[PDB]
Amino acid sequence: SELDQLRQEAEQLKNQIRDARKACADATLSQITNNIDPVGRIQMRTRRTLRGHLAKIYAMHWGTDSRLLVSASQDGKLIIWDSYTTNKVHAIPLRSSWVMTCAYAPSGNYVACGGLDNICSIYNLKTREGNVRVSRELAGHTGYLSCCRFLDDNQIVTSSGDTTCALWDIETGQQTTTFTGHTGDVMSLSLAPDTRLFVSGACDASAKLWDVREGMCRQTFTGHESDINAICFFPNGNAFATGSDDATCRLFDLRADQELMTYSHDNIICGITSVSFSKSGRLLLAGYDDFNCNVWDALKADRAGVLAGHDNRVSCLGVTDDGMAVATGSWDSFLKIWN
Amino acid sequence: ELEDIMSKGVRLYCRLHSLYTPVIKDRDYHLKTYKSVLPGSKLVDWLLAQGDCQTREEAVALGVGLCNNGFMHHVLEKSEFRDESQYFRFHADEEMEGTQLRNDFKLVENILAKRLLILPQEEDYGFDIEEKNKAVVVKSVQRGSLAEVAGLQVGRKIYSINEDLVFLRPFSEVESILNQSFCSRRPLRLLVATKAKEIIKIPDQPDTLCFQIRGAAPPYVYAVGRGSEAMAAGLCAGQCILKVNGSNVMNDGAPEVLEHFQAFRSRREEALGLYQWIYHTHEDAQEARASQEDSPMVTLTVDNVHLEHGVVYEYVSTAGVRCHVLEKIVEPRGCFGLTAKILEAFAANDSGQRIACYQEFAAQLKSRVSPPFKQAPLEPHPLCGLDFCPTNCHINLMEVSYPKLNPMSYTQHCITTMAAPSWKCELQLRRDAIFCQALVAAVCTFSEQLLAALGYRYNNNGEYEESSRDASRKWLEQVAATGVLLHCQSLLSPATVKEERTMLEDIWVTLSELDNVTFSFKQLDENYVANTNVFYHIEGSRQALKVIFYLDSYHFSKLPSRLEGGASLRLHTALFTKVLENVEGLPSPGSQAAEDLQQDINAQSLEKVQQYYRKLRAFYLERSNLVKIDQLIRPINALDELCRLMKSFVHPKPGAAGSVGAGLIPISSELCYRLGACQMVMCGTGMQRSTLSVSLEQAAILARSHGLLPKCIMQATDIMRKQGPRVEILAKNLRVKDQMPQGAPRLYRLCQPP
Amino acid sequence: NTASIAQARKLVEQLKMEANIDRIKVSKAAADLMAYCEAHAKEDPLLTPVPASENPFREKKF
Repeated sequence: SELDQLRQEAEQLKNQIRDARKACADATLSQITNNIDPVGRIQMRTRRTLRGHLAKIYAMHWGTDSRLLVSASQDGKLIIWDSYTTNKVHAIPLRSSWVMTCAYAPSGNYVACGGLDNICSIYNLKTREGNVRVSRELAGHTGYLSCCRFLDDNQIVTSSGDTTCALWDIETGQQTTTFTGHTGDVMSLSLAPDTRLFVSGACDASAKLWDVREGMCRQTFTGHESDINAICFFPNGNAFATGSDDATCRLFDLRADQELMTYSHDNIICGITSVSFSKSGRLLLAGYDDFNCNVWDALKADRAGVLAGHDNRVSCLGVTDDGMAVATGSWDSFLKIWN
Repeated sequence: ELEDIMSKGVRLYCRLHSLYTPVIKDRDYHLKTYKSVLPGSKLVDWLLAQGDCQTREEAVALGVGLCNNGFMHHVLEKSEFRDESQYFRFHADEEMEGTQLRNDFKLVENILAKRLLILPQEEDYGFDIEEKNKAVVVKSVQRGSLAEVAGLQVGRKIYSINEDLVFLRPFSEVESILNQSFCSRRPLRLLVATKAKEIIKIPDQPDTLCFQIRGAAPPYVYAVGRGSEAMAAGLCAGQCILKVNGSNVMNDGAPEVLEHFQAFRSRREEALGLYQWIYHTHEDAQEARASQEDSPMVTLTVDNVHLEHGVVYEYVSTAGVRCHVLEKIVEPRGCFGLTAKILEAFAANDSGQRIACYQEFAAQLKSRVSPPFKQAPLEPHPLCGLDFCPTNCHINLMEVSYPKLNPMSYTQHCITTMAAPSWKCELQLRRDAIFCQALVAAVCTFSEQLLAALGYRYNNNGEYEESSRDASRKWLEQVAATGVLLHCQSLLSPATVKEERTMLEDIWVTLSELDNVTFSFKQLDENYVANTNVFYHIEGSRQALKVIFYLDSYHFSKLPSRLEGGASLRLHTALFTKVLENVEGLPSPGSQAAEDLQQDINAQSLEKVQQYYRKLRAFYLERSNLVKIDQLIRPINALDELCRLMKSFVHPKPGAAGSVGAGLIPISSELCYRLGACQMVMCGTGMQRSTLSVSLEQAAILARSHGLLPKCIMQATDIMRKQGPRVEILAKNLRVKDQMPQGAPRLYRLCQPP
Repeated sequence: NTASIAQARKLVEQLKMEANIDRIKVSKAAADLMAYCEAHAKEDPLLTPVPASENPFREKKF
């Protein structure tokens, strides 16, 4: 049968990819970085507590100026905070509730909300009237829109719940490219510092490194047993870490094409709802479901510290582009700015 | 008095914070502003104006009892309560605004689960557990057992067994709870960690298909054979199929899903395989019975229908003991089958211009259970079978467990949320539509409360160190002799919204016609239905109507002796309506008529409830006639105090009108919770106003009966409304124009963080 | 069935591209990541205790 013989050559391709990765497995990251000096204790304390949401916070995103941060409440308000003066710089009511993602453009001019209404709405900020208006309601997804990011003020990559992630252009309000390589509901994405490649992850434990210009999936990473909930790049763009519901963070490479290090403690059984890296990348910050945020040594896989400051689970975590502080927005309507 | 002061303190907090122009407004003392404070003179004057205490020494005695019982405190805390113009701040507002602080009412987990009612087999229940990764998962389930008939898969993290939260318990103690539950032979209700979308890799046997797949868009599992490899893989009945084998089939029919299997394309009409077919609903089971009277794997992802969204909180109680709460929102499993039975019963009564129409609607309701709840119809669609179901019907349960062989005191309180019964599209069809839309929610709330009672969980009187067993038993004989009372508080605004005004007129005539239905129980146990315990059967006419509840052997042996002989059981109704907002810009007579209609049906609900209270007094009088009176004097003065407050709310004397604000909504719920009543909460949409009333009534029941510390009553009623359940109802609806009521009182408003 | 044919064929070409790409060894990858952390170790105020007047969240006037 032709279908079964192409499936058999597909498993031939899978097995040759697997033994290629095992041939590339010359050592492990623990063996390479065993002799480095340990981090020890990361005693960051809550410096500010942004408290203005009436529901669960579901996403946050800093700005590239490392001062403003946008936050998406479950009830349907994007509050754009100053992390310095603890002041709501903007407050945006949304047309529908249950937004799971918000994105801050690197220029600072745009924010983007997305939820289970299958529409990524782009709100302009620096208008002449001063009011925040919805610029474009990017619609065309059928599933829930799960993680949106800005490449620049016209290109926005939106994961969705119909196993796709689409790159949209805003001025025409369309999909320039669609990325359909997943079988599960795509739960996260994270752009690289190169802003030309990004990893999206779904419920099928597959993290695809795509490529935004050519439009096809460059490579595919497995290793989890549950839904991958959050992905974040390393600060150089050469590696990325995923946090899934299997209580494991996994740092994969992009040039070694396989998993470099796992992060799990036996005390931790809770799923990871957010991950990000420090500015040096030495500290992998992971917001779990045990109401905490563990900061792991990303080269020795030791739990360097714990951040226990929330009454509900930590939906969104994020480090500034200057690496100064980490906003751990949680479901208890708090945004604690640890530093 | 001094022992009733906790009930009166929760009641006066609920009456002070639920009025429009607040008496607890922030006041400045010594050029230092104090937030959410109440002067003693204005509190005592408000008490004597309301009618709580008749004299000022009675009012200051109430106040000093409150300050010793922890409800309020002086803002400098150098003084006891006296009739002075000094400021006394409530502890709940002090903890919410954050003015040594320890948080008592916290949240311990958020869960998504599925209830699995398992009858006990001979050697054990049909499964055994283990501790894997510091939790409690199923070690194994025996094949063909009633556990896998219910749908227990290996490896699922189990949350509760018989409304006892085990995931915070040690493994030896949960194993002891299982074996004592088996040796006492309790039908095991349990909640396991079930995700929404399930990737089942079913085996494709080359001869016959061990499953039935019916439906149009999406298709669902119509049946699954007992002990099959389908049941071993995890395909339980009722699961709607979204994708098969990679191919998206949520828009595809049933042959487009069966054709992916190897045995169906070998033999099409005859590939069932002679199995013990369990089904999804009892109507599907009886229709199927009346009709019949290496390894190629198929990996398909299905949607787990009838899931239960819960949040477990915990708190230190009043008397020191740590206590746990599980709040679940549950779509009623017998919703569509119930309205289908009502529509075919109305067709049988009519049998002609609508009989074929009604049976076609019943066929449309048995055809699919996709959503599985009727969302608010966006389009003015033509007359379907769907718009006879209760729109956005949900059941909010708290199962609360606190320690006192392992002594625990479980309880289970049901509060039914629903959008008001609408007909957005002759008038007899309209009245039958709203009648069915109300009666389905009535039968579902009474079913949840009845199985909670027969499982020995219900306790309307938990104030009095009364265990749930005897409290549920006295509720059973109480509801048997007196009848069942449906308290359904409407939160809609007839003065503001035209469609809500006609909704309230329609539900008023619907309850004036629905109070002659009777719930006559019966025993008929059928094992090849997946999880349901009660099976309904609606017989009768439009005017008089009987609903027959078929129960299991345990839940019929625990039933009171009067209704076991097929005796009738009338349902009386009560419609306490109150607008959650005030009225700014006082309106025309065209809205004063709506306000007078709201007051009229609130008065009729008050007279029906005091009729039921007089009958309840007569029943307790005859029970005491044939220790008991000295134990029953304590609930009866509290409940007629609540009746006096209800009469003050409904019919105030001329001179002080409107000064109570919107305090009917907590106090009517307290009164019909002290009284044995099925408590539905309805509004126009189902999400925001209804979860405000649900959060307040639930925190009031925990602070009243189960001894939640009054420092945490506002903390509980806002944690449950922001970061608890009943946000998934907004998730699943998401296409309505509902917003939170802005001009709502401080109790029925979300507290901004300090 | 033709949709299954097209899905299976696009999976075939996708995995042959993912097999045709090249990959560096994990020792060189770990050396690159350790070199990046060792190069940016002083420029990270979450790892390194930055002074209170220097970080904008303790004592800086901004």
